[PDB]
Amino acid sequence: STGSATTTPIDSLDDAYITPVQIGTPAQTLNLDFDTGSSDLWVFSSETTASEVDGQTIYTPSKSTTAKLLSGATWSISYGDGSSSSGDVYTDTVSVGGLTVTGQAVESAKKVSSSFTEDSTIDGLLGLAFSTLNTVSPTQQKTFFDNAKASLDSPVFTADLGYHAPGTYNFGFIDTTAYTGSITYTAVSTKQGFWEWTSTGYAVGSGTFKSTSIDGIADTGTTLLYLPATVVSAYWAQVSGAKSSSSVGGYVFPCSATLPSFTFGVGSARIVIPGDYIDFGPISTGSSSCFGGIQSSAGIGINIFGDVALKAAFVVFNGATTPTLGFASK
Repeated sequence: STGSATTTPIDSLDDAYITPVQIGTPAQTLNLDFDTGSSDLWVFSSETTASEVDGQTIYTPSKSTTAKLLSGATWSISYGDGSSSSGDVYTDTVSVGGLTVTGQAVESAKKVSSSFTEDSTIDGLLGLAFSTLNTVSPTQQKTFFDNAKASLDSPVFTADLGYHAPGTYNFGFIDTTAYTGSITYTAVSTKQGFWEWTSTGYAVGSGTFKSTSIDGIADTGTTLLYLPATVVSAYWAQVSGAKSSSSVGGYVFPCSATLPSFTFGVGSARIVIPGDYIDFGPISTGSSSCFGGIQSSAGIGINIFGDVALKAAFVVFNGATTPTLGFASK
């Protein structure tokens, strides 16, 4: 089997991407944030505290003939941005882009933090990291990809995120029309539950490539590119007037600037992030100070190849017995 679904930016900045997902019988379609940095599929639901729902579409398990309470199971998750959610668990039929999993754990939110409430466009998350990170207790549950894997034509999914435009998540096949040149594959460590890999270096603009190992995670659920302070300083030093602002919470730059590209290495291959991808617009409405798309990972504890980086590439998440990651230009 295979699946193919379009993923759409939630706003004009590509803060996140939503992908329609069919849950239950008859189908209830919710727009979920596919997140390769976590491993829970959770939804706003009929059980979510009413004051914490503000415009989201909810899953109502009582209206699904295939929903079954997973008795005794609870979940609770905290994300890198400080947001969180928790609740109980049902199993139900879940389909993405024509690919159907029966008996998928669907984690029903009883509580969500303010960041989720305030984002009317995201109806929940669909985790695509390794199932070892799943938070269901006392019986850990598998991700949608893990459940689908044996039935897929090939044990892979691909992320093809757009810049200010829709893109695609495919399951079970590599669309050879979706990228240019060849795909370069690189080793993955699953030791922390992430799609963790090591970039071979970077360049700023038309500058020379610096060969240096940068361990980080491929994370579709993080907006920006978070890299070591040395790398980030070298980037922003090429933008007149850019500075790190503790009050704003990262590097800012004059909105009048033209940003340089940023290149990252994948083995001997190179992925180029155009300068425009690094512009996250005015810090506040009407400001002439703009927020940068490359930020320091210092104090996160991990480097994160978030959407800013991933949307510059066609990315293969290879879930073979020894997982790997592939990157192509597009």
